[PDB]
Amino acid sequence: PFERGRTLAEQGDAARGIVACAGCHRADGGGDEALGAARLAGLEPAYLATQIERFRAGQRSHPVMSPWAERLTPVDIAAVSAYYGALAPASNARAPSDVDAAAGRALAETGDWPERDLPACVRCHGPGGVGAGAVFPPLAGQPYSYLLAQLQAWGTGRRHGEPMALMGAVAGRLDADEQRALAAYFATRPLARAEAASRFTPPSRDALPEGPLGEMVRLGARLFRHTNTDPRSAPHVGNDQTCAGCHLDNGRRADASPMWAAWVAYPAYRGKNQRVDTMAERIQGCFRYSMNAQDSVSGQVPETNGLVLDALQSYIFWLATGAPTGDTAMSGRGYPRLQPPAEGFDRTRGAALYAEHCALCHGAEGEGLLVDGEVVFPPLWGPRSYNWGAGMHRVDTAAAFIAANMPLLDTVRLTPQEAWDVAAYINAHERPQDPRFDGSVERTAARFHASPFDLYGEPLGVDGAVLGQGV
Amino acid sequence: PFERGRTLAEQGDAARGIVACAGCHRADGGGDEALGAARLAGLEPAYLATQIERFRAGQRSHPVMSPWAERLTPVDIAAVSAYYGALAPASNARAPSDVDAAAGRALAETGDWPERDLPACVRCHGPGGVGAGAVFPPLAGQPYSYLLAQLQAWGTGRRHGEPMALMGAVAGRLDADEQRALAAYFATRPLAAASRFTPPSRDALPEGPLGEMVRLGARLFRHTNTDPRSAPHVGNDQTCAGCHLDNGRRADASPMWAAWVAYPAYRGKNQRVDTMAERIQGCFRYSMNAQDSVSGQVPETNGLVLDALQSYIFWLATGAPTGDTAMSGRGYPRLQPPAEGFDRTRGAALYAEHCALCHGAEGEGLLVDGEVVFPPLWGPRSYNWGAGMHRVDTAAAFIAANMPLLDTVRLTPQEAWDVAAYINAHERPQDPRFDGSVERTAARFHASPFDLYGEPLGVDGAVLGQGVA
Ligand code: HEC
Ligand code: HEC
Ligand code: HEC
Ligand code: HEC
Ligand code: HEC
Ligand code: HEC
Ligand code: HEC
Ligand code: HEC
Ligand SMILES: [Cl-]
Ligand SMILES: [Cl-]
Ligand SMILES: [Cl-]
Ligand SMILES: [Cl-]
Ligand SMILES: [Cl-]
Ligand SMILES: [Cl-]
Ligand SMILES: [Cl-]
Ligand SMILES: [Cl-]
Ligand SMILES: [Cl-]
Ligand SMILES: [Cl-]
Ligand SMILES: [Cl-]
Repeated sequence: PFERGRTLAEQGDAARGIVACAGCHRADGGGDEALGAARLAGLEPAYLATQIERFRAGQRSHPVMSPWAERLTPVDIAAVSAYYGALAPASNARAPSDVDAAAGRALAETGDWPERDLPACVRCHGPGGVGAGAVFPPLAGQPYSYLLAQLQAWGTGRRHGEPMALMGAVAGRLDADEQRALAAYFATRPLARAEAASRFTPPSRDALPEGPLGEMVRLGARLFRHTNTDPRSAPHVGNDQTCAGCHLDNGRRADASPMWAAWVAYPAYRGKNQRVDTMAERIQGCFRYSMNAQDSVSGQVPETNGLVLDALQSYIFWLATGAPTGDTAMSGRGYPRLQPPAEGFDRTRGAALYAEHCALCHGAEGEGLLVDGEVVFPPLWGPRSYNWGAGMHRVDTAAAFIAANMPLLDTVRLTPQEAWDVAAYINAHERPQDPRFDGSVERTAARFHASPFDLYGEPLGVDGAVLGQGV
Repeated sequence: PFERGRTLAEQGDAARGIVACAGCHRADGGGDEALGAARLAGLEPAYLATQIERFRAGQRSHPVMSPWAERLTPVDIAAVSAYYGALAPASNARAPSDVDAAAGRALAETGDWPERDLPACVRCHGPGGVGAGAVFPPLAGQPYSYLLAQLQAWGTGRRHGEPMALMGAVAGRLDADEQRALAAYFATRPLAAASRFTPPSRDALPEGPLGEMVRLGARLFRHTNTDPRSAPHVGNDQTCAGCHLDNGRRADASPMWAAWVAYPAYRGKNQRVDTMAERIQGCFRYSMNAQDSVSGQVPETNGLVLDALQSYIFWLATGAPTGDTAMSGRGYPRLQPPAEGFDRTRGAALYAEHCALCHGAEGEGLLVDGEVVFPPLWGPRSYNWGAGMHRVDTAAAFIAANMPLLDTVRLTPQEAWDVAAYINAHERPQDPRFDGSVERTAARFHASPFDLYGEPLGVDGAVLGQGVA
């Protein structure tokens, strides 16, 4: 299959009237700026084949490429897909000198949640745009002309068919200048409104504090976003999660437990441990439960006067600039609470919904996706998810998160009841044991999980075994 | 001695024309409400004698008592003072039923700094008004009639002569209703503004368990050295409230509300970003000298003491905007450095004039039943050599704005510089950063023009920074 692919890429098949693919995509698979021919080298074979079939189906049209896509046989398609997927990545990109690639960095890496509900390109396209599996292709090293053409296509409807209409929604929220900057930005990578709602605005990401405090704010922002991979916090993280995955826009997003609403609210009484909690104590709670620190290398939450807690507290403090001390009800805090359903919650409808609207990113078995060790799509159950003591294991809490925040891009927004059903499906799977586990599921259940929205201990596992055994 | 005093108290002296003192002050020395006769039992003999001489001088006048004071000889005065000071405390006080003693609790125990720059009565008269040495007499158990007459006398000029005219300034700031309430309050105790942030009133505590923590932090702040929870981490005779006046509420006396919103922060003193908890542990390390405490350690950072103090500081800061590092009132007002330097000899004069009355001739301060009334300013029970207050600029900024306690006197900046240099040119507990050499420790941690550690400005010009061993 690599042999048919090679001969089609390098020489074509004169008999069948098929030109060499390298005539336009070049010998290294690196693309061509002048023709707007894509990079093919190293792309996921399933993606290449899907794109050839998109051309054939009319979801994509290009006067140059569509005819070569129609002349392929199915066996030819699979061969060239495997050939280009086996190549070493390569790029023959060259961005224009008249376009400021730095102007795209903001959207590429942090998006625009506040004005456009728009995630960063890298939130789906992987770190630095190297791709995130077969669904989500790389942008890094694709020629400028090719990237800009696709964005122009989706923004006008001359390209469609992708899952959940995701790129139509993205392209629809960009202006022409941003399209050029984003294309130049990703073409030059290496291959390896609150006022009108009366809501708080955190400081711009350019406005860091001066001097050493600013360096710590930056570190706290990176520990928040890369909790599981940074050498300082990783030894205290026992799963494949980051703070940013449940606190969207790196802690800035109203209705996704923004950190600015939390800073001014602690110290506070918390019924979960029957105790008043500082911000540090709270952050250590998150390491204990959402980051599963017991299964970390260190086995422990981070030291309370160490650099990790100091940076995280500095970052959170900074996001809260201007907010009124002691306001425990800032608009945007936490997740919007839902009315509990009169008629319960149905994990079977939930599994249908999850397959429809979530599995694309989070996986058919909740396994999530990691790229070069970074969390792209968090695992939602199993041994690399949050553990049974984490707040997100509750049905009401996760339902409120989901209804307001998932799917990531708001082409779809679930009803409360749909959110309740999907939340009950997700949180009825095993995940790491409660750190408060006593040895007995019933006992641990009666002391720490005695709520109608907590399925720990209920007989909903495999062949009706009780939930709450771990992995 | 005590024997002449007794027979003067119990029988008088027929010959010299002296009636028995117990006829009005009673046998137990507890006073008498009907006569307005004072409690004498347990008062400091120096105070009793000073008062008798006040009558003789005309600084005090009362037609009932003045004649018995003029009939005493110097030997007699010393004798009766000795007898009444050796007696067990006692009181025959009985306050009116038509006067609400709780209306005095506020002024008695927390003052009115914000509107009248007026300290609590116990700030000078000791815990629960039981007295603070010879200068400061007890109010507890004094008859209502007696206390109110004295407060009325000072308010009209029928009593004077007390040091720095302190009680004339105090009584001048009370209305008649408050005078009755305070007298009722102390007779019934046992014998053992605009453009600036406003913290919450002391009645407006939070609901539930946070409120109990805020309460606790307020008392650790006020009683740091005696409370069982914080005392094991305090190695000197200090409290937070002593340098952070009005228990952390007073603008220009490093209020806590301006600090809550300023941390985390880079601090040049340790080259690092410090949380509020880390900042507070530093205060234990230096201002409270935790090294010479029982535990030898500062309080644990997620322990009860730190949690309570941070809850209290948080509460005081209600409403303040996060991240405002320049709230008006923060810290102490910075002084322009003197082109004339600072003169410890000038300073020692001023200290004897305006400070020793309370802080002691030798800076020793005063304690009553373990509570800090007047902090030691040097010696083994003061802040140590790493504490901010040991710096001349910092202490001068505190003094110029806040001492003497009551604003009948306010030093000029140059005076504040001079007194600060005198105070901070005395020995005190060693820097916790001491590395074995005074010269090295001075070069690494005290190389500033406003720091005298290491310089030869001590007793007979000895190098400062040797500690108290
Ligand atoms: C942030 C503004 C961006 C930019 C500049 C791009 N994307 Fe996406 N993208 C997504 C999916 C599912 C696809 C595959 C579509 C299909 O199957 O046909 C894409 C593809 C692209 C391309 C085309 C790449 C190619 O090889 O042709 C380009 C140029 C592109 N994207 C730019 C999904 C998402 C998201 C999921 C919610 C988010 C966010 C983005 N993309 C963000 C961006
Ligand atoms: C020039 C005449 C070309 C020849 C010969 C081939 N391709 Fe091509 N291809 C070309 C252009 C100009 C483009 C961009 C089209 C657009 O919509 O802008 C393409 C695109 C592809 C893609 C999609 C890439 C992606 O990132 O999604 C694939 C998978 C692709 N081409 C495969 C391909 C194969 C297998 C060829 C030989 C059979 C081939 N192309 C020839 C221009 C030209
Ligand atoms: C999902 C698995 C999460 C991950 C990973 C992290 N957090 Fe979290 N956090 C989460 C929820 C569902 C809630 C609210 C409900 C509850 O009772 O737990 C929180 C709350 C916080 C807070 C307090 C917010 C407030 O009171 O307004 C803080 C300060 C917080 N979380 C910090 C935090 C950090 C620093 C994380 C990475 C170490 C982190 N969280 C991960 C869900 C999840
Ligand atoms: C890709 C386009 C996604 C789809 C479709 C859905 N989710 Fe998602 N989710 C996605 C990302 C990138 C993240 C992390 C956010 C970040 O900034 O890094 C998430 C996060 C969650 C979480 C938080 C739990 C955790 O352990 O991190 C939950 C509970 C979650 N998502 C649920 C969820 C459901 C139920 C969906 C279908 C309705 C769904 N997601 C769609 C990316 C995508
Ligand atoms: C009734 C005729 C009395 C006799 C006999 C003595 N004292 Fe007296 N004393 C009396 C009154 C009504 C007052 C209050 C005067 C005022 O200005 O309000 C006093 C006051 C004193 C004081 C001052 C106490 C203080 O707390 O400052 C002292 C020290 C005192 N009296 C001592 C004293 C002695 C030693 C006596 C025997 C020689 C004596 N008093 C007799 C009423 C009467
Ligand atoms: C320090 C600035 C003081 C504050 C604050 C208060 N008082 Fe005071 N008081 C002070 C001194 C130095 C003296 C001694 C007077 C003397 O002649 O030496 C006093 C005395 C009193 C007395 C007289 C007691 C007696 O036995 O005669 C009373 C009744 C008194 N003080 C009341 C009082 C009240 C109610 C205060 C709070 C409002 C208060 N004092 C504060 C110094 C200081
Ligand atoms: C004098 C001997 C002090 C004692 C006892 C305590 N503190 Fe202190 N503190 C003191 C000084 C001179 C300063 C610096 C002020 C300046 O203008 O330079 C401080 C500072 C603090 C701060 C930071 C305030 C801010 O940044 O605005 C806090 C939070 C603080 N101090 C708390 C504190 C506590 C809780 C104490 C009892 C445990 C305490 N201090 C004692 C002087 C003295
Ligand atoms: C009694 C009337 C006082 C006079 C006169 C002076 N001071 Fe004072 N001082 C007094 C009290 C009760 C306190 C503690 C306040 C509290 O609310 O508990 C203080 C505090 C100081 C401090 C803080 C230092 C510390 O180690 O705690 C300093 C540096 C200080 N005072 C200096 C000072 C000087 C220089 C004075 C003469 C100008 C002076 N004080 C007069 C009570 C009294
Ligand atoms: Cl994002
Ligand atoms: Cl990939
Ligand atoms: Cl058009
Ligand atoms: Cl569109
Ligand atoms: Cl940043
Ligand atoms: Cl695991
Ligand atoms: Cl485990
Ligand atoms: Cl009288
Ligand atoms: Cl006071
Ligand atoms: Cl209080
Ligand atoms: Cl108080």
